[PDB]
Amino acid sequence: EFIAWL
Amino acid sequence: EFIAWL
Repeated sequence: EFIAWL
Repeated sequence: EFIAWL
């Protein structure tokens, strides 16, 4: 599982 | 920035 937030 | 890898 990958999560990115900017 | 936030990143998660599980």
